[PDB]
Amino acid sequence: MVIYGTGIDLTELSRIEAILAKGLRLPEKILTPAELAVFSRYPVKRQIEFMAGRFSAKEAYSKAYGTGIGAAVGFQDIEILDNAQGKPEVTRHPFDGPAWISISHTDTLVMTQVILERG
Amino acid sequence: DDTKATVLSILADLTGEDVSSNMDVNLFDEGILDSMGSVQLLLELQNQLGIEVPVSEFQRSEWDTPAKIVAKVENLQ
Ligand SMILES: *P(=O)(O)OCC(C)(C)[C@@H](O)C(=O)NCCC(=O)NCCS
Repeated sequence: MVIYGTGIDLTELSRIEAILAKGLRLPEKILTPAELAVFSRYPVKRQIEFMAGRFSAKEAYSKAYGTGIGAAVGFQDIEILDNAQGKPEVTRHPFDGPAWISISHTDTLVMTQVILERG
Repeated sequence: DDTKATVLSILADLTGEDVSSNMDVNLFDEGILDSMGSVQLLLELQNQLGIEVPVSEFQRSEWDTPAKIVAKVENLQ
């Protein structure tokens, strides 16, 4: 089994918050229905960080996948939901191989990393 | 068209500068548009023009200069 791709992303939470405060439909664009349902239950500070982390993770994934977000892989092709313990797993994605995701944040930043392997 | 002016105005807001006299600048390579901006570009096109661009029709390499973006938008309209 070998590495197929890697991707990391560092996202400013205030850029996400600004798009959300402008009333643009960023959540519907970036999140799957299941992710959107989670986002909807959260208070604003948590909504910003969740939204930023998903954007970040899916950008990071697309870089591992090789193409960036676009015709080869879109936001709606990747789904990331926390476990009941709070652990994020790539529950849906296009790559035929293990996908590894990790996310961490402060009050101002979110950072994600993805590795894809091919067997 | 009002469409081309609106596309160029959206880009100016996103990048922070007037790109109407610079229609072939590679926005991503010069660091004035990034990923996030490219998503905001899609949201603005739908909000301001009613042109929804699904992400399946978006490839950075084909949307990476103002001239290309105007051409892509002009057609869909
Ligand atoms: P997207 O990758 O176009 O967005 C760029 C970003 C400001 C949102 C940032 O968080 C990122 O991922 N930058 C990667 C581009 C880079 O670092 N280039 C230096 C190597 S050419």
